[PDB]
Amino acid sequence: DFSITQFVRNLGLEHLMDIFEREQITLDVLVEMGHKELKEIGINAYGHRHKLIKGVERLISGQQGLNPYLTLNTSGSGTILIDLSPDDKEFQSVEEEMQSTVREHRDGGHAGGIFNRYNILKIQKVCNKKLWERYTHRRKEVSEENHNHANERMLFHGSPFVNAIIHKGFDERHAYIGGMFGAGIYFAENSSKSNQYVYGIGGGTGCPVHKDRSCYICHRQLLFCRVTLGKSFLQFSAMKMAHSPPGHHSVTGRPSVNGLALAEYVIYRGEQAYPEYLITYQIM
Amino acid sequence: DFSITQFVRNLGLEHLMDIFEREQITLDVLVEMGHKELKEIGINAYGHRHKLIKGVERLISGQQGLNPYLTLNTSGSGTILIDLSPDDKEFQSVEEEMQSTVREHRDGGHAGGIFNRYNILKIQKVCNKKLWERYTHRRKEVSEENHNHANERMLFHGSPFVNAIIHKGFDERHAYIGGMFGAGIYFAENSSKSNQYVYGIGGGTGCPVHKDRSCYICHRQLLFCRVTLGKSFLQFSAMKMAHSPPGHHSVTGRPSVNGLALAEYVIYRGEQAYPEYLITYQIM
Amino acid sequence: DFSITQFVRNLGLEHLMDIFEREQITLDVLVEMGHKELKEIGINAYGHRHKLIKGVERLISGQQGLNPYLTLNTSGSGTILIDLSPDDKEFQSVEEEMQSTVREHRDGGHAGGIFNRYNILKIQKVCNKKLWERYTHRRKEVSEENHNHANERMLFHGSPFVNAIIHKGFDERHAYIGGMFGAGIYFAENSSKSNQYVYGIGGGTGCPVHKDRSCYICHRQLLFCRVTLGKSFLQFSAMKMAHSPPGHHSVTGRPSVNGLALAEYVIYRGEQAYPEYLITYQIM
Amino acid sequence: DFSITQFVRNLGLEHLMDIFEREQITLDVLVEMGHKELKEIGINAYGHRHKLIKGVERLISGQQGLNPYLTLNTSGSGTILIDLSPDDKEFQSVEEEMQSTVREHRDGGHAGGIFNRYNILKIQKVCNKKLWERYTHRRKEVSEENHNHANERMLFHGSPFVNAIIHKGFDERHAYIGGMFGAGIYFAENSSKSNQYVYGIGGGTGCPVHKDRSCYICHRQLLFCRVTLGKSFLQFSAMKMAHSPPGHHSVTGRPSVNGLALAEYVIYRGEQAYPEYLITYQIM
Amino acid sequence: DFSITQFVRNLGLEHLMDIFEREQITLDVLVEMGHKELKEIGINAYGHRHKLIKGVERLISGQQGLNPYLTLNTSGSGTILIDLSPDDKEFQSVEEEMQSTVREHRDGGHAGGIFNRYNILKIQKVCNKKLWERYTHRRKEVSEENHNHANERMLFHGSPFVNAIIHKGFDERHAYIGGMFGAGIYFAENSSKSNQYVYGIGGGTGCPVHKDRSCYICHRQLLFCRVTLGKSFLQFSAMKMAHSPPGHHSVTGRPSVNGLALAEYVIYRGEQAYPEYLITYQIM
Amino acid sequence: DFSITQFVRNLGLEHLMDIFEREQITLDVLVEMGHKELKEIGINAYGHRHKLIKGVERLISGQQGLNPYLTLNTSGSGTILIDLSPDDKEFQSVEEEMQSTVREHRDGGHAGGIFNRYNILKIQKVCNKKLWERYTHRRKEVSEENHNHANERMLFHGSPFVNAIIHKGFDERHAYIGGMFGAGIYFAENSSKSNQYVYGIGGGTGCPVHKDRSCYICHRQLLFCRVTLGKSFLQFSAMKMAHSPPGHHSVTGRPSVNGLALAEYVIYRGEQAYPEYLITYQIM
Ligand SMILES: Oc1nc(-c2ccc(C(F)(F)F)cc2)nc2c1CSCC2
Ligand SMILES: Oc1nc(-c2ccc(C(F)(F)F)cc2)nc2c1CSCC2
Ligand SMILES: Oc1nc(-c2ccc(C(F)(F)F)cc2)nc2c1CSCC2
Ligand SMILES: Oc1nc(-c2ccc(C(F)(F)F)cc2)nc2c1CSCC2
Ligand SMILES: Oc1nc(-c2ccc(C(F)(F)F)cc2)nc2c1CSCC2
Ligand SMILES: Oc1nc(-c2ccc(C(F)(F)F)cc2)nc2c1CSCC2
Ligand SMILES: [Zn+2]
Ligand SMILES: [Zn+2]
Ligand SMILES: [Zn+2]
Ligand SMILES: [Zn+2]
Ligand SMILES: [Zn+2]
Ligand SMILES: [Zn+2]
Repeated sequence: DFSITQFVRNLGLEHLMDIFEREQITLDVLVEMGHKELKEIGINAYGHRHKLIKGVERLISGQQGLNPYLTLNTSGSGTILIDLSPDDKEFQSVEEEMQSTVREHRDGGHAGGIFNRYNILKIQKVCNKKLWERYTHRRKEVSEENHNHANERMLFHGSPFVNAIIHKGFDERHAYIGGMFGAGIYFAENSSKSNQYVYGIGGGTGCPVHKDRSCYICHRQLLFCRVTLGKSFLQFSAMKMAHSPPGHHSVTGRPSVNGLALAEYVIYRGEQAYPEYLITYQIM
Repeated sequence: DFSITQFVRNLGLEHLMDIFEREQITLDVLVEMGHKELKEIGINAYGHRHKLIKGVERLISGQQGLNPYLTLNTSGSGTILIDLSPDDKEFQSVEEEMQSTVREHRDGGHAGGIFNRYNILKIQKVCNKKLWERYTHRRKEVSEENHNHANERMLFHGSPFVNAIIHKGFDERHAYIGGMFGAGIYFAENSSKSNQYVYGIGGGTGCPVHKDRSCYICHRQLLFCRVTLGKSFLQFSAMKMAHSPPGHHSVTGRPSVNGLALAEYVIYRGEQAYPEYLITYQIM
Repeated sequence: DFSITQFVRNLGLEHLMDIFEREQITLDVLVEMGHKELKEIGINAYGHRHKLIKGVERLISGQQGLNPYLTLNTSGSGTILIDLSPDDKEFQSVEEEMQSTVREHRDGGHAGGIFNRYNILKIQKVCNKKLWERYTHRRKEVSEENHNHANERMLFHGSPFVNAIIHKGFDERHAYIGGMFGAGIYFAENSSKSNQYVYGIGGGTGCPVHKDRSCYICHRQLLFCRVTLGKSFLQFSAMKMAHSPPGHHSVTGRPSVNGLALAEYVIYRGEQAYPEYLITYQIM
Repeated sequence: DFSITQFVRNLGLEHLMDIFEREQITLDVLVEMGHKELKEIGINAYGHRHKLIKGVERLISGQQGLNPYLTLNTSGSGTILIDLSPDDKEFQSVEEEMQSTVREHRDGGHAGGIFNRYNILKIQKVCNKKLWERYTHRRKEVSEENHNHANERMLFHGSPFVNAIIHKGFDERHAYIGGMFGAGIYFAENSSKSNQYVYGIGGGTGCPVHKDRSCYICHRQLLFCRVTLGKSFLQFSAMKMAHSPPGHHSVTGRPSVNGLALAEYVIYRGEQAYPEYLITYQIM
Repeated sequence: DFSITQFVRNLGLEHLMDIFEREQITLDVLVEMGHKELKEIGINAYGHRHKLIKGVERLISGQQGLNPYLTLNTSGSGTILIDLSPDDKEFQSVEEEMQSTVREHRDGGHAGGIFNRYNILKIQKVCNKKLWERYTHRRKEVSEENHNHANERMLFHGSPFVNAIIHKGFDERHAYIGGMFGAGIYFAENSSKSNQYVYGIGGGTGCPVHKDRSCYICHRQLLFCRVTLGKSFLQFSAMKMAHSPPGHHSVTGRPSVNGLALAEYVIYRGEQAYPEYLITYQIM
Repeated sequence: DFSITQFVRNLGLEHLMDIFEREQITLDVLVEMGHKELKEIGINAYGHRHKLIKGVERLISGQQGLNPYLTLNTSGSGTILIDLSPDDKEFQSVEEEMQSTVREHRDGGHAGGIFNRYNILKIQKVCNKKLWERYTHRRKEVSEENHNHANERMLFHGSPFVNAIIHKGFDERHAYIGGMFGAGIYFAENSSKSNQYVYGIGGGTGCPVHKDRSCYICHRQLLFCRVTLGKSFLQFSAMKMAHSPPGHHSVTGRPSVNGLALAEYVIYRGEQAYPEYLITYQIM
C-alpha cells in the first residue's frame, strides 16, 4: 500500500491518505476512478479530484512505454472453474457428447482401459480472460481469411498436463512431436481416443496410485475444447510437418481402411484452441 | 461454493470469504450485486466493492462468448403449478368452457368413453419463464406479419405426454404425423375431442390401471392452451403437409358434412402454443 | 406526409412547421430526436422541445400496443448487395472453395451439364438486417441447446428462386418435399451438386433462353450460406421426415457405398440458414 | 457501383443520387461521412442526413457478424515501396551495415560468389499497414512475456521469394526445413551469409539468365528486417525442432570452433518479423 | 493560496473567491480549466468565465519567456515505485534473468561475495515522467540515425548510488573514470558482474553494517535498465576514451582469451539509459 | 518516382495520374495536401479527395512505427549560407568583433601568424533547420536547469574541419583531447586565439599551398558561434575531464598569473553550440 502513498505525496495531497486508508483504495483502484467515484468516497473539493485525475493521466498515458498499467492490472487474472449443475441441459449435452462417441479401439483397452461407459463426477466451465481474448483474436484472424468462416469445432483432448493447459493455455511449444502428422496439438472427435492419452503416450504406466491403465478407481480428466480449424488440409496417410501446409490453418486426418480408424484434428498454433470444459470421470 | 472462493482468491480478497460464508453468497448471487447490496452485507471499504464489481464485469462481459451468465443462471428456472381456488371466477370460467363444449362423437364413446359431463378435481396455472418468453417472441413475430394481429385463441389438447409438454413445452419434433393435415400439433375447441386422445391415438389401451378406455375411476388430464394462429389457412379435406402453407401460420379445419364433425386447429411450430391450464378431471 | 403536421398541430406548435419543412423532418425522423438534435435544427425554446419530446413519448410508448414505431420504421429495411473486389482475399477464398469442390457426378452431366471449372463473374455479399437478426436469434437458441456450440458451416444452395430467398430469407414453407430426407431445406458442400439445381429439380429444362441444361452462355447464381447445424443426426439411408428428430437440430447424410455419392445437409427451420454470398458464374 | 444506389433507394432518397454521382461517393466513402461531410457535399436537409447516417449505422454495427465493413474497406491496402535518397543518412547507414558485415566464407564463394563489397543500386522502405499491425501486435505480446522487452534486432534475409514476402509477409508455413535448427525462418547478421541464399539453397543454379552463382551483372535482392527475438535460446550445435523451446521465442546459434562460423537467428512464427528495407545490389 | 487571489483580484472578480476557496482551486488548477470545468464549479455567468480564461491565456502564452507554466507544474513530478507481484509473469521473468546470468568470477568472490543464487526480496518498477521523456527523446534521435533501429537492450547496473539514479537518472557527469573503456556508464548482461559493484569499486569495503563484502544478511539493490546502444563499436582491448568513437553511440567489450571474461557495455550519455527495474535481494 | 504511382494505384485512382504527372505531385508533396489543395489542382469529386486523404492518413499515422514521414521529408534539409551585406550593421558588428578582440600572443605568431588586423572577405549566416532545432532543444533543457537562464554567449572557434561542422554540427566525438580541460570543444572570446587553430593544433604546418603558418595570401575561415554555457565551472589551472563537472554545464578558464593568457570556454556536448557566422578572411 506504498505506491499509492508515494503517488499522493508527490501530488501534495497527503492529508487525504486517511480517506484512502479507510476505503482500501490502492493505486490500481485509483487509476480507474473519475470525478464521480472520487466524490463518492468524500473527495469533495474539485481541485483535489482534478489533481488526482491529472496525476493518473500522467502516469498511465504519459509513461505508456513503461506499461505501468499492465503492472497494475495483475489482480483478478487467472482461471476460475464454474461447476455445471447436473440437472441443467448444458451438463447433459456435454455428458451425451462424452458417452455417445465411445468406440472399441484396435487395442483391447491397453492404452485407455476396458470399458463401455463413463461415470461422470463433475463438469466445469473454464474461464480465463486473457486466454479467451488470445483465442478470439486468433479466431478473427482466421475467419478474416477463409471467407468469414472460422470453421470452429468442439473436440476432445486428453493429456497428463491438463492443469498446465487450463492455467496457461494450449502451446505448440509443448507439441506432440511423435504424432502422425508431427509436431502438433491433437484433438479427437471421439472421447475414448482422447482417453487413451490421459496418462501419457500409449497410456503411460496407468494411474499414479496403482500403475493400472484400466484403473476403475482413480479420477481421470479430459478437456472439451473450442478449436479453430479454418481452412483444413485433408490427409489420409502419415505426413510429418512442423506447421500447417501453405494456405491452410490446420490438418484433418480422415479414417481409412489401411490408415486411421477414427478422425483426428491437428493445429500447429496454441492460440487456435481454448479449453472450454474440464470433465472429471471414471471408466466403468 | 468453490467458484466464489476461486473468484475471491484471484481478486486477492480472501479475507472476506467468512462474510461470504455467513450470507451464503454464491457466484450466481455475487454477479447480481452492486455497491448498495455489497454495502448491506458488510463490505464497507469502497476499494473492495470496486474490485468485486470490476471482477464481475470482466467475467460476465469480458468472456461473453463463453456465456458464463447462462451457466450461473440455471437455478430458479423450471415449471411450477399454481392451484386455482374453486371459488374463483377464473376456475368457474375454465370449468364452464370444459363442460359446455362436450359433444357426442360418431363413435359410441369408444375413444374417450361414454359420458355427458366431467367431474373437475383441480385446475392448475402453469408458470415457466423460459417457455413463456419463447412463446411471446413467436407471437410478436407473427403479429408483425398479419397486420399487428396475433389471432390468439384458447384451445384444448390431450396427450399421454402432458408432463413433458408442461416441463419442456410443445415440440413440433413430436408432432402427430398421422393426423389428417399431417405432422403438426392438433388442438380442438371441444374438450371431449381432446379427451379422446388423453391415453393415445384412438384412446390407446385406456387407463393404465384397468386398461379401460371408458374408466370412471382413474384421473385424466387435459391442457387448455394459448395458441397463436396468425393468418390461418382454411381447409375442409385431408391434406398431408409438413409445414404451414406459404403465407400462413396455421391450419383451421372446419366442420363438413363429408369431412370434419368438429373444428380442428393445427400448428407447425412448437413455440406457437403455450400450455396455460392443466385440468384434472374424471368422466361421468 | 401529413403525420408530422397533425402531430405538431395537436400540440399547438403549428408555427414551427416551416422549420420542419426546410429540414425535411418527417414523423419517423422526429421520433428519434432528443434535445440536442432539436437544438441543432433551431428549436431554441426549451418549452417547445419539451412538448415535442413528451408527445413523441406518449405516441411511441403510451400506445405501444398499436406498435406505431414499427409503422414508422419501415424505411431502410431490405436487402443490399455489396460487390466483392476480385483482388481481395475474401473473393479469392470464396472462388477457391467454389472451384476446388467440383466433382464428377454419377449422371453424365445431365442435370448440371459437362464442366470441370467455373468462370466466376461476380461475388456479392447479401446484407439484410432483419433476416440477419432472425438468423442470429435462432443461432443463439440452438447453441444454448448444444453446449454453447452452434456447429456453423458454410454450404452451397441452388434454387430457381434465389431472388425470393435473398429478399425474404430461407423458408421451410417452400421446402423440397421430394428430397431424400423429407420436407426441408437442402445444402451441399460440393458446388457442382448445388449447381445441378439452379434451374430446378434434376436441372429442369435448362436455361430460360436456350432451354439447355449445359449452356455455357447464360449466367448462373449460387448461394454460399451460413447454416447452423447444431446437434446433427447422422444418416446413411433415405428416410422422410417433416421435422428434425427429437433432440436434434438438423440431418446430415454422409456418403455411403450403396447410398449417397456426396454429403448432404438438411435443416427444417428457415431461420437456421442465412445466404451470405451470391455468386454469378458460368460453367466452362 | 450499384451498392450506393440500392442503399439510397432503400432509404427513399433516390432524388439525392445525382449529387452522389457528381461527387463520386461510393458506399465505402459514405460509411465514413457524418453531418459535416454530408453538409459539405450539399445535403442541406437535416432529415436526409439523419436518414443516411442511421442507415449506415444499421449496416455497419447492426450486421457486424457479416463484417460488411471489412468488405467495403479493402481498397487502399497493399504494399508500397518508398525509395530512399542516396544522399540521406538512412540510406548511408543501411549501406554501411551491408558493406561492413561482409566476411570470407568457408567455401570459396561457391554459394554466393567471389567479392569483397557490393554495388548498391536501390534501397526501398516497405510499407504495408496490415503486415505492420500483425508484427506490432505480436511484438506487444512477446515483450509482455519478456519483462517489457521485445529484444528487437535488424537482420538480413536472403530468399528467392522476396516478392512474396514483401507482399504477404513472413510465413512459417514456408520455413527452411533443411536448416540446422529445424523448420524455422532464418536470419543472419552478415549480409554475405544471406547473399548465399538469394538464388536458392546453396545459391541454387545461380542467376536465371547466365545460371551463374557468381554473376557480376544481374541484380540481387536482400531484405533488412526487424526481428523480434524475445527470450532467445542459445545453441552452439545443430538440433532440429519444429517450434521454439519452452519459455522461449527464438533460437540463436552462436559461432563455435567445431560449429557455426557465423551467428544465426531462427524464429518459428512468421509474424515475428517485418521486412523493412528492400536492398537491390550487385556483387563486385 | 495567494497567487490565485491576486489573479482573481486583478480581474476584478474577488466576489468569486469563496467558490475558489471551497473547491480548493489554485492557479495551477485554474490554468487548465475551460468553460465546462468553470461551469461545473458554479461560475454560471459567461462573462466571468470569459474573463478568467482570457486572463489565463494572457499569463501562459503572453509571457511564455518567463515560463510561468513550468513554475506552476512542479507538483506531481518525481519518482514512484510500483511493486511487482511475485505471482506475476513479469516478476518471474526478471528473477529468472537475475538467477540465470550468474557466473563464477575470476576472483573467488572477493568483490561480490561467494554464492550461486540470490534470494529475491522484491522487484519494483520505477516511474518518472520527466526522466522517461528524456530517455525516449534520446532514443528517437539515435534511431533516426542507425536506420530506424534503437538497438535497445536490458542490462544490469550495480552502484552505491542507485537512489540518486532512480530519482535523477543516469548521469555521465558521474561516469566511472577508471573503467576499462574510460569515463562511461557501464552495464553488464551478467547479474553477478554488476553485483560486484553494489558496495563500490572492487566491492568497496562491504556492507556498511558488517563491512563484509560477502555478507549474507544485508539487502543489496541492482538496476535492470533499458539501454539504447545504437551503432555499437566492437572492442576487445582496453581503450580509454571520453566519448563514443566517431559515428557510434556506445562501446561493446566482447570476451577474449587474453581480455574480458564477460561482456560489457558502455554509454557516454546519461540520457541513453533508463532505470526500469529496482531489484532488492540477498546473496545466498 | 514510382511511389506516388503505387500509392494512387492501390486506391483505384490511376485515372488521376495524368493530373499528378502534370502538376509534379510526388508522394512527399501529396502527404501535405488536404481538400483545398487537391481542389486547387483539379480533383473535383469529393469522393476522390476523401480517398486520397484517408490513404495518406493510413500511411503516415497508421504506420508511424516505420517512420515513413521521415523517409519522405528528407528533401529540403541541408545547410544554406546567406551572405551579409558589407553595408549592413550586422556585418559591421561581426567585423568589429573580429577586429577588436585581436591580441598579441605569448608565442611570436608561430601558430597563427604575425598581424594586427584582418581583411574580411565574407560573412555568411549558416542556416540548417535540424542543427538549429537540436540547439534550441538543448538550450531549453539547460535553461530549465539554470533558473530559466541559458547563459548564451557568442564565441569564436577555429578548426581545420569547419566545413564538416557547418554541415553536421558540433560533435564531442571529435573533441580536442589534448586541450587544457580534457576532451571538450573549445571556444575563445578573442578572435586571434581561435585563429591559432585554423590549420590544426599549433597551426599545423600552415596553409595547404605554401605550407606557411603566416600566409597572407590564403583564405582562412573562423566560426562565430552561439554557445549555451548554463552553469559554468570556473577553473584557473589545467585539469583534464571527460564531461562537465557534476551539477554544471560547461567549463570556463579565466586568465591567471601562471595559467591562461586569455579566457577559454569548453563544452562537453556538441548540441550546446550552433555555428552562426562563417567568416572568410586573411591576415595582414
Ligand atoms: O487427446 C489426445 N492427446 C494426445 C496427446 C496429448 C499429450 C501428449 C504428450 F504426452 F503430452 F506429449 C501426447 C499425445 N494425442 C492425441 C489425442 C487425441 S487425437 C490422437 C492423438
Ligand atoms: O388433442 C388432440 N390430441 C391429439 C393427439 C395427441 C397425441 C398424439 C400422440 F399419440 F402423442 F402422437 C396424437 C394425437 N390429436 C388431436 C387432438 C384434438 S384435435 C384432433 C386430433
Ligand atoms: O442446392 C440444392 N438445392 C436443392 C433444391 C432446391 C430447390 C428445389 C425446388 F425447386 F425449390 F423445389 C429443389 C431442390 N436440392 C438439393 C441441393 C443440394 S443438396 C441435394 C439437394
Ligand atoms: O538469409 C537466409 N536465408 C535462408 C533461406 C531463405 C530461403 C530458403 C528457401 F529457399 F526458401 F527455402 C532457405 C533458406 N537461410 C539462411 C539465411 C541466413 S542465416 C543461414 C540460413
Ligand atoms: O554495473 C556496473 N557498475 C559499475 C560501476 C558503478 C558505479 C561506480 C562508481 F563507484 F560509482 F563510480 C563504478 C562502477 N561498473 C561496472 C558495472 C558492470 S560492467 C563492469 C563495470
Ligand atoms: O578555437 C579553438 N579551436 C581549438 C581546436 C579546434 C580543433 C582542433 C582539432 F583539430 F580538432 F584537433 C583542436 C583545437 N582549440 C581551441 C580554440 C580556442 S580556445 C583554445 C583552444
Ligand atoms: Zn488407480
Ligand atoms: Zn381406470
Ligand atoms: Zn442458355
Ligand atoms: Zn547473371
Ligand atoms: Zn551485512
Ligand atoms: Zn598560403
